[PDB]
Amino acid sequence: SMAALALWAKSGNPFHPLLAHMLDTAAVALAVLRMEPPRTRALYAEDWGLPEEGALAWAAALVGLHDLGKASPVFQAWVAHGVFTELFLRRLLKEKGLPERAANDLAAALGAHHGFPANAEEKSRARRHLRTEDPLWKEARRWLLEEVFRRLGAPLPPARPEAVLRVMALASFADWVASDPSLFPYGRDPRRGDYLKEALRLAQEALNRLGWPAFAKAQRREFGELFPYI
Repeated sequence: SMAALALWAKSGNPFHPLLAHMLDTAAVALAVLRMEPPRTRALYAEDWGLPEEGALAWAAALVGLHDLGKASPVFQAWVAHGVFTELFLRRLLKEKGLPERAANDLAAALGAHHGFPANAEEKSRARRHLRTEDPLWKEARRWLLEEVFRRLGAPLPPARPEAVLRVMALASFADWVASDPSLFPYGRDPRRGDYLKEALRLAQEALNRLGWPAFAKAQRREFGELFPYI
């Protein structure tokens, strides 16, 4: 069963499914895009040729896939998991209908080196692992991507470098926030219909806390969007 394999994959702790971490990451992305200035949100709408509401859902779902590279036996019970995320997304984003060049760039945006593509030696090592894994893993990773896109209600766009870099920086920040169990406690069940509403509430609380005077001390401006400088 590919669904069981997909749900069994863990992130960061045996009691925290990878899917829970991916949905938490998407929830932080969506919450912080809603708080960005109107100029920033209009940039996303223009980047992707979507009404603003669809553009933010698209971007949030993409960012949720940052740790999709963990959906491999290599990371469950050396090359960084982000190299796997990049290889998986090059294929998976094209199957969803994105044109080759946009898929390849977004795959690197969500990879191991903050938007710069994995090198030949990293990819050779990863592909060595991929050749000997159980084939069900390839199916499980497609299942996980479909679950996030479906949960977020993400539409496909009908990609300029700044658009890709905007997703890169957003994914770096959202994955960081969602990775802190003090903000996003382990043990929530992502099979539940109420999971995303609860993850959005936790995201709003976390963004509020990270902004408090003893944490945030200035702002980081990157590619026309803003984050707290911690």
